Amino acid sequence: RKQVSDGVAHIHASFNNTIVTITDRQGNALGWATAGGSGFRGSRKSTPFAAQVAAERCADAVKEYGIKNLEVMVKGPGPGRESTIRALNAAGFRITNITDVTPIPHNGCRPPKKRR
Amino acid sequence: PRRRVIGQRKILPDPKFGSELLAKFVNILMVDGKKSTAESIVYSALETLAQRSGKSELEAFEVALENVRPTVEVKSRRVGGSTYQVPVEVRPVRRNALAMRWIVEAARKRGDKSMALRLANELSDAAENKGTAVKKREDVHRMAEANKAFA
Amino acid sequence: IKVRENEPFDVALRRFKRSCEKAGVLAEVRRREFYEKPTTERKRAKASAVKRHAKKLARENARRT
Amino acid sequence: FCARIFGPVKDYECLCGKYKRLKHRGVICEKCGVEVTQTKVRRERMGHI
RNA sequence: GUUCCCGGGCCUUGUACACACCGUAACAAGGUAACCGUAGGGGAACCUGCGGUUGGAUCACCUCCU
RNA sequence: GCUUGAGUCUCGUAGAGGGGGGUAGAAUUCCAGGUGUAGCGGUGAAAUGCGUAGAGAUCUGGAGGAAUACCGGUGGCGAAGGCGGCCCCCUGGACGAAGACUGACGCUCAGGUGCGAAAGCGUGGGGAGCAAACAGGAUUAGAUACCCUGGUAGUCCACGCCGUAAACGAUGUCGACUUGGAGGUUGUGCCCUUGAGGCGUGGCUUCCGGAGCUAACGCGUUAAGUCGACCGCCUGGGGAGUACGGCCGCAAGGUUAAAACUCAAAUGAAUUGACGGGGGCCCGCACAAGCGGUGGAGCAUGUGGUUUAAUUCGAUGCAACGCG
Repeated sequence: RKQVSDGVAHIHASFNNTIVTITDRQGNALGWATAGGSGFRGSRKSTPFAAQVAAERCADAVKEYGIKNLEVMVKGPGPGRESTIRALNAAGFRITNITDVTPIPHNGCRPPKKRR
Repeated sequence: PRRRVIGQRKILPDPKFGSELLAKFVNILMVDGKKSTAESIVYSALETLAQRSGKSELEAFEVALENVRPTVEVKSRRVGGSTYQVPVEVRPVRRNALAMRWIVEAARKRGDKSMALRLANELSDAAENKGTAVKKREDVHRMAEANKAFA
Repeated sequence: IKVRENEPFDVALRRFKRSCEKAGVLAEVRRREFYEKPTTERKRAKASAVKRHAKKLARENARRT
Repeated sequence: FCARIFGPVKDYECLCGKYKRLKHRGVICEKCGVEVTQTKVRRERMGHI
């Protein structure tokens, strides 16, 4: 469907979760894959092996669409960012270009808080 | 033990063939220190295995040794903190210290007849790829390929 | 930011991304502000930054080992 | 091309650079014997094997 | 072979200890670093938010370029 | 009367210095629309909540709100506190080449006046994020405590009040004097700034050291070294930097600031041990690879317990149990 070749795989790795959301350049999403939606609940989601399983659940659900020269738009340098882009280049994809499109804030608003 | 980089020592060669592969197999097949009593048995065993195989008393032992000699022995040598086995290519001197150890463990199992005959069975089985001898060698090899990503 | 290279890769090549910041601004906009913190830890960091140069001055005059 | 086998790369100049003093004469680099003398004499440095 | 495990030694870091390791909030990084100032609150220690300082601890490993 | 003191002008630079207003862009909460899934979130773990009323995720348009990654430098400004986009106007303070002068016009303090982070509150507006009181699930014998999801006060703009601190390089202030190095930051004069510099002079700040001080660590031209001028504070700890009173405040309190009694020390620097679920190296069959055993079985021996007319006593983690 959609007659798309430019599968824009938005790989966002928060901290304990690798949620990849394949879409179109327009925004017409195709679906997703996650290190937590495949299992691995715990410090296991924190591992890129789960992110590897993630890039595979994302390697599928596109065999009805047909992405070939795909664009890897990464944001969220958490658990993924490594064995996820490499998993796509190992899943049979000719990535035209891996993009690190990070519209970083100047820390305008105030962010959450963690480990104390 | 923290310093040894020493190899192997000397053993008395076999009083028949110029093969010390056979000479090590006797010291391992013996028990309670009786090597004379044990050596004459290796002879009455090596004959009937070669007799049931198809060749001579020396190649029917080396060709029957390749079917029971691994290449890998996986050992516990970690780099991080997880528990995994590392495929370790072993030295050629220990490779025999793997083959002529299970063949002995074969001569002490399988209640057939005399020792020279039960052994004559298990290595003749190895000569045709079967039995418990060659069986454990298969199992170690399987321990290798399942852990070959950790390098 | 954007790596391409038409054909000689056989690899992802995200080395300029890490050579940009990567965790640089991750570690700065992910948790509570706490305005003063960096200042103090750059303190221990700076004194230990002069310490290796103090080790450079500690290797040039003697070391007759 | 060695200072320990022959001599100072430059006039009273050690191999490692432990002696960048054109006053230092005789004192060797304690790592490897570099007796500091004029590098020009290395047009007369005779060694052996 | 020293990376696993039991005991031992040397060097080193640290202590409001040297009588010598109802609830843990400080002393090892006490496994949540400390104290002052302010408002409020809870059986109570103290905690939460904001500002400052050093009367605080290791910068040792695991993957990549010369 | 004269000048090495204070001070100003001619000629210039830099800056999270302050003040009023306006504006650019990203992210976030949320709203509408197309696509689309059953998980998102979180922690050592679980869970509250949301979900076919379609969340999280993606692209476009957008209104409140607070704050400026990278430039960032034990760097800069200032009495101090404190303070990081840009522009317009206003403007204080610091410093320098070469001259012109009154001629010590200089320093500081009780009563007094002014600034005062953040917070409390009154008032005209506000609420994205975080989040006192509190609610749910857990760690737990217990939670009003580490954690997460919500949430009133506060946070912000403008005017004021109580007028407080580790308001601390803990180093009061004006000034003169006292071998150097690595520097950093901002100007200036001289020589060809041919050139990334050489020789001097001021402000602020960091490290190692001599003189000297010191309990010691160390400070060390920004001093804790040497003097003069001015003020505050201390007489062992606790009581207590607190009650009440003068003065002040709508509220929370603030400033000046004690006693009875008891104890016989309170405190600081600096070291060697004790311990460490802190780091490094090394030794022994500790372990890796194998051989034989106790425990299931038989004989001899021993201890506790039990019992008996009595079935000596001792040892009774490793180091007692074929030991006496």
